[PDB]
Amino acid sequence: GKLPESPKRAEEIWQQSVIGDYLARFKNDRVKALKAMEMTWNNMEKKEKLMWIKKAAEDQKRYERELSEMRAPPAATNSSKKLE
Repeated sequence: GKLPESPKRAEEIWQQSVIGDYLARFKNDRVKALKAMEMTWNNMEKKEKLMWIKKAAEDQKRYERELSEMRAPPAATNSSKKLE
């Protein structure tokens, strides 16, 4: 990959997903923005929280490929085979 951003499953997919509109409403609502997201997150129980995990956890797979670049000893000489 290149650069591992490393999501956060729940707080990641969702926060970045909502915080944008929450921070927008008051142009820096973060204080109340990040909260509206936090409370509403637990207010939904396993429904939101958990499932939010996989959203960014499923996305976290995209980040894994980042560091992965360095964690591929047999993927940069043997699998790539520098030969035509």
